[PDB]
Formats: sequence, C-alpha cells, structure tokens
Amino acid sequence: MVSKGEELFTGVVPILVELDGDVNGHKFSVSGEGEGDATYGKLTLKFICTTGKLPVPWPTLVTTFVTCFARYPDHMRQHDFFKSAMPEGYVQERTIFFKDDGNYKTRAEVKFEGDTLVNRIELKGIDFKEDGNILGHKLEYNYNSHNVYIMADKQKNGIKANFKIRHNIEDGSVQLADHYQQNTPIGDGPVLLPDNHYLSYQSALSKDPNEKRDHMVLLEFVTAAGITL
Ligand SMILES: [Cl-]
Ligand SMILES: [Cl-]
Ligand SMILES: [Cl-]
Repeated sequence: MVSKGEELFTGVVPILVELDGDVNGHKFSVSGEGEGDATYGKLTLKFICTTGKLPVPWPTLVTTFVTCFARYPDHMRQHDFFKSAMPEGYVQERTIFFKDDGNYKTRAEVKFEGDTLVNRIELKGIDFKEDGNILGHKLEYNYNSHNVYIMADKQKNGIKANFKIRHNIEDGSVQLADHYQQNTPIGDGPVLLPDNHYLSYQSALSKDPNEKRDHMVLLEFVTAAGITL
C-alpha cells in the first residue's frame, strides 16, 4: 500500500526555502523556490540572497538547502524516514566543521504548509578566518558527487549521519566540510526507522543569465541504495 507520507510525493511538489544566517556576525537571508519530484529523486531550485551579497560561497550552503524528495527504490521503501514523517515534518540539525576554519550550526524545519513543502532554516557560523577559503571566497562554483550513509538514531526516534564534503579550490586542493547530522520528527506520530543505507547525491550549480541579484540555481538528484549484497 501507499503510505500517508508516500502519497504526498507522487507528483511534482512546490518547494519554498527560507534561510536566516549569521556567519562571524555577518547577517544574511536567502529565499529559494522550485520543485521536487521524488519519483525521480529530483530537485530544481533557485536561491536569491535577499540582503545583498552573500558573505559565504554558495557551494557551502548546498547541503543545507528536503531529503523527503529522495528516490527510494521499491525494495528500499521501508527505510524512507523522511517521507514517513510527513506532513507534520521533521527537524534537521547539523554541525558542519570546515577543516582549518570555522563551523556552521544549522537547524531546519521541513514540513508541508498546504501543498508547498517548506524548508525553514537558521544558520550560525563561528570561528571563520576572514581571509580563509570561506570568507575569502576561494571555492570553485561547482559541486562533487557524494554518498551519505544514513543510520537510525533510536534514542532520538530519527536518523543520523556523518559525511565529508569536498569543496574544490582552484589550486587543486579541497576545502573539507565535515557534516554531523541528526533528524527528529516534529509530530509524535509513527515514523520509519531505517536500517543503514546510502543516499547518493549529484548536484549541478548554475546561474540565471537574466538575474542581477546574487543567486544560485541548483539541480540535484538524490537516490537511496541498500546494503543487501
Ligand atoms: Cl559562490
Ligand atoms: Cl535530512
Ligand atoms: Cl587537499
């Protein structure tokens, strides 16, 4: 049968993203709009910095900017925590440690507001170097593919993950961003606690040639894979 959560994602769903950020005291806000199509694990979003110039590189915000849109293969459906929490939603919390630099702490509430899937985020960054790779804008405007290992977090009735993102720098090295993540349901209703599995991500960053505001266009695909060999 199709679950309550699953039924909400059978077609194309509008997405709204709102982020309020503060990195080393530099305040900024971002709004995003687009659509998700979970049947294909597909996200298409455009983000605009509504406060002027973004004080950090756009790529550093990609992981922060709706895992309920992942494609879970039929045989994997029992491991989809994210849709199972809907429509009431879930909270995603992360700490993102940029190696040899500062860290972000994020809290996101992901839930439906009517027919729109909303990702409401607060981000605080501390201990950044004003001339490091982040505040110095030394990251390439691109993005690598990554696999994320999802684990149940029984004590929190949710899931957790840790994974390392590699942001390419033009000197050929990378800026590592070490992510630690915990997700908790917003409702007190039932959720699916998964066995360990992977989410595979591909992300493409682009610009709208007609857009004068500081912005990012993101195309992202997310697909689950299991551990039955
Ligand atoms: Cl950028
Ligand atoms: Cl998530
Ligand atoms: Cl390196």
